[PDB]
Amino acid sequence: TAADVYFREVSQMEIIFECLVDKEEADLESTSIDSVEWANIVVNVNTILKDMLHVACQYRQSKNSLYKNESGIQEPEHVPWTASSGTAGIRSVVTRQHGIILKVYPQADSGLRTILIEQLAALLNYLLDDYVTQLKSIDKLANEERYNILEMEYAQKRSELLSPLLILGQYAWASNLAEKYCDFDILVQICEMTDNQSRLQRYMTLFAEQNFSDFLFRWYLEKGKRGKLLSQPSQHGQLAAFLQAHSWLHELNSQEFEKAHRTLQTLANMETRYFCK
Amino acid sequence: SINSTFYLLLDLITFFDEYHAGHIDLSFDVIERLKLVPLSQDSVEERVAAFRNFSDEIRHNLSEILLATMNILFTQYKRLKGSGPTTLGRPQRVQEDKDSVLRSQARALITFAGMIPYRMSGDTNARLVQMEVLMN
Amino acid sequence: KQYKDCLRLADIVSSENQKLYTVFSKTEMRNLLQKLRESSLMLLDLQLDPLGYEIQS
Amino acid sequence: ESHEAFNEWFKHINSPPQKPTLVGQASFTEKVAHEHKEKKYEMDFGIWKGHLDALTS
Repeated sequence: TAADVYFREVSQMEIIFECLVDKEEADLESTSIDSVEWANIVVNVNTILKDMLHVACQYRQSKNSLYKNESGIQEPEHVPWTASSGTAGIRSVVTRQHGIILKVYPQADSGLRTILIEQLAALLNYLLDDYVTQLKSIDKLANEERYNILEMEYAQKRSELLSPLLILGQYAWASNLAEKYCDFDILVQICEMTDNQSRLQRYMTLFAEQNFSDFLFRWYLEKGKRGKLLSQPSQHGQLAAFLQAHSWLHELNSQEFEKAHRTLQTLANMETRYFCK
Repeated sequence: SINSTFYLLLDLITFFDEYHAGHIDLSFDVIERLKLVPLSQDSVEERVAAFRNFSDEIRHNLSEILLATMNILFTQYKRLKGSGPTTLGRPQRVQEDKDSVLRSQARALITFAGMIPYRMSGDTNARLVQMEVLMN
Repeated sequence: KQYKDCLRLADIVSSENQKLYTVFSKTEMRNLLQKLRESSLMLLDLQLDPLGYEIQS
Repeated sequence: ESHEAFNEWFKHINSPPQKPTLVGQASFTEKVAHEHKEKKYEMDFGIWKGHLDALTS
């Protein structure tokens, strides 16, 4: 119907081509496994809103500043800088993205390859949202920090809501999501713990500064949650969980007899309730 | 029947010769080949069923076979523990795996000795359990 | 699965009435402490303390 | 007496009742025979466990 004025305001044609995927969705008749063609039209919109966010990102790699993203300038463009669009996190543009994620309701009833392409797609979109929050947080100055630390909790409770959503999804994408908001450890670390891949939690601590002082303090906070012997299923691995804990019972188990003696005596001294004990 | 019993008694004489000579690894290879006793928990029921088909001449020797086999396992376990850490180069995981295997073999022999419909001497059962307690 | 009574063997072996600690070799005493540690780990798997008392929450 | 009691206990602990296994294409008569074998096993296991606890004491 026109476009020159809907380009200065194209942001509005994304919050409404979502409300027209939902009123198309009301007539999608996707009650269970019957509907197919109608779960293909919800994906065709997901692809276009996605590659539109891909285009805003690569046009922020084609910078002109010789300080802001030197790559793409007089310096090698073989390594792009942060794939963020440096978007400021719009409260209607972000809401339509957290709306179309919760159209993860289709992956409940859908053929196996289709549920992966929309999952790689919703991963591709969320890795632009977490990138624009990261770029905006980086720009904050030291004073007014109270507003900066409250915006951090807001992004951290959304990387934490993008994670339960991908706790049912494929964890082959968790390695990528964890690197995309390049920390977000509490997801990847619980993915490495639900599986049999402590080759992954070793690979996670291998490529991380002071992973040792973190993994022990992450074990102790996760007392009875992660690092158990008994949650994992045969040999050395079961023994390792006991070792991680930093009482006299796990001390006898770890072969720390001198330590067990000190705590056993300390308990004996505080004991007043029962003579036999 | 008679012929199988005869060659099995000859192979058992070779087992006890290697055992009494102190050739612990050769005596272990012989008893593993003879399949008279279970060397895994999963083989216990199969060997208890097979025991019913042995002749009385073999059944009478079973107490000594179990004691000799348990002494072999206990001595291999002592060799594994007495090999102090001074060989810089054997991976510590391979040692823990071998300890776990010898304890599993020792448990299979006791489970077997308890399931057989043959009254072993009380001293035999006490020595088998004592050797396992010294391996735990 | 009487793991609490396994740990009471330490009190019996250390008792001055029978002086049982004098008849154990250094190797047997180490093996006893290892076996007691194994029973103490099984108490922790039962959500009890290392001595078989209820963990006061 | 302690060694005899231990040997009786050690014989009994190593002879647990066998849990009935259902073969994957059992006839209607074989399923009813399995339920009768399973009820028999629970009874035989209860008796075996009661005897084990007495021998343990």
